[PDB]
Amino acid sequence: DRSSSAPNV
Amino acid sequence: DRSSSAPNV
Amino acid sequence: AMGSMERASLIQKAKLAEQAERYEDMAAFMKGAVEKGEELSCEERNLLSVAYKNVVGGQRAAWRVLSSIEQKSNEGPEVREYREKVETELQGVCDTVLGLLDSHLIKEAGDAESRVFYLKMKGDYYRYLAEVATGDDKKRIIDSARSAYQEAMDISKKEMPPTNPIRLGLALNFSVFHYEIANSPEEAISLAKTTFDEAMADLHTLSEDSYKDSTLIMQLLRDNLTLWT
Amino acid sequence: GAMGSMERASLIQKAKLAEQAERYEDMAAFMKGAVEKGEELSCEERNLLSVAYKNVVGGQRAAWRVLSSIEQKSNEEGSEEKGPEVREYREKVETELQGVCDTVLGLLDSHLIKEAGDAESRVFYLKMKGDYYRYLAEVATGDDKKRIIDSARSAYQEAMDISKKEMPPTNPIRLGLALNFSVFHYEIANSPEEAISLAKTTFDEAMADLHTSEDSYKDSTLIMQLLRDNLTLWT
Ligand SMILES: *CC(=O)NCC1CCN(S(=O)(=O)c2ccc(I)cc2)CC1
Ligand SMILES: *CC(=O)NCC1CCN(S(=O)(=O)c2ccc(I)cc2)CC1
Ligand SMILES: [Cl-]
Ligand SMILES: [Cl-]
Ligand SMILES: [Mg+2]
Ligand SMILES: [Mg+2]
Ligand SMILES: [Mg+2]
Ligand SMILES: [Mg+2]
Ligand SMILES: [Mg+2]
Ligand SMILES: [Mg+2]
Ligand SMILES: [Mg+2]
Repeated sequence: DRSSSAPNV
Repeated sequence: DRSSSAPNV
Repeated sequence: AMGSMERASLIQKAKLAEQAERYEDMAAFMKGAVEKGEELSCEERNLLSVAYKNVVGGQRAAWRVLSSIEQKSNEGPEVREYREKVETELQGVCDTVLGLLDSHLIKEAGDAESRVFYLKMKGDYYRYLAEVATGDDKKRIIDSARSAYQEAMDISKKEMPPTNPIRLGLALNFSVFHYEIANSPEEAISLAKTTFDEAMADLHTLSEDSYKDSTLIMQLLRDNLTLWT
Repeated sequence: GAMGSMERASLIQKAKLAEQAERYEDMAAFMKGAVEKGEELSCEERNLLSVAYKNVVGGQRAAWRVLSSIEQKSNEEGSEEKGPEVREYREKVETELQGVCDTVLGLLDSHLIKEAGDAESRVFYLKMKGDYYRYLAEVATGDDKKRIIDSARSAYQEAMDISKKEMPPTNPIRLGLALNFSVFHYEIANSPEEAISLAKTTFDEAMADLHTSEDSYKDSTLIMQLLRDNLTLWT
């Protein structure tokens, strides 16, 4: 996996 | 519901 | 500069764009390939169809959202203006596809399968124009869709088995036209039921490479029939 | 088209319509026009600007990754005859991606960062500058890459410095910033030790103050979960 960044809220 | 047409194959 | 690329390179790039889910690019590549002036293979027809159906599919979904909001609002000018902008872009794409069908793809020669496929596609894209049309132009557009589908039907019935996937997809879409566009539920249901029954009666003759596709269309006929009755 | 003469309120309304229609390129253009009216953005409006451009660049990044993988697999196989088309198409997508990033960075520099009143919005825009330099860094090669990485780092560090002075550790903006800076460390700057320690400190300090608004709870706890997920992946 790639790292997770901040999503759309 | 809308009728279904031919999908992408 | 599509025209400066070799045909093989345009096809390769259409396949890459498909993998990347870049359907506008995929369609542009396939339009360039069509413009090279050779017939398309089955695989290549599928690339052309997938690309443009994805593009117009997005436009149609957006139009339906905006139209719904517009109608609820009516029950400022912004939603009308924006719905009109999306509508104009959708019409543009439909016109591009119809232009290519007329200028390059539809011909008196070639196998029945390809002739019916392209006539079906002409019917489809006139049907997409009809979804958004209001007025006198609407009647002309509907007549154009009907004419294309009917010619395709006539060829398919003479030249192709009842369980052929192109014949099936055409009949499914023409039944949708009857129901959703032409205010003809009786004809929609009758066509779908006749299509389903005649296809099932000859399914034992269908080649294995078409089985998955034909059975999917037959399921959609069944599901529409359930919805309509 | 010509958005300079359009009512700001109309541009925001159209951005919201475009969002409902999943027309993110249009949404982004509407929000660019709204920014260019020259007023500060509200919260809702920052969210619209963010959602729009993140969806556009998100699509481009995903496509770029597919193409880069195909390119590399092709080149590795090393057949005398394959590779030029996928390289050229990857370059086309890359150019489009860079163009969107440059647009966002231009708006931050010309209109948004200088003009922000409060610390919260300044941190949000500096974070965004870090993120779009980070997206440029994903596709950059050579010496340009080093400059781009430095620019991302500078923006993130400035944001971090303000956020630590001005905002509680559970603030969603502060949390989202720390999450993204940790991703920068791991994925871009090849600094896994820094990534892990920033993520662990961020998670722990947020947890310690978790008992203190329900209006931010869902957003903040979602970011904390992504910190946890990264930490599990990295260790
Ligand atoms: C051999 C061939 O001509 N190409 C594949 C075609 C593309 C799509 N059509 S269709 O639009 O008629 C259709 C049929 C069945 C299904 I499942 C989806 C689409 C078929 C031929
Ligand atoms: C009040 C406000 O300024 N606007 C909402 C913002 C948009 C998204 N950011 S963020 O990019 O920092 C982010 C944090 C948490 C989550 I869940 C998603 C995004 C926050 C402020
Ligand atoms: Cl508009
Ligand atoms: Cl290209
Ligand atoms: Mg040539
Ligand atoms: Mg109109
Ligand atoms: Mg004749
Ligand atoms: Mg005013
Ligand atoms: Mg080989
Ligand atoms: Mg480049
Ligand atoms: Mg404060």
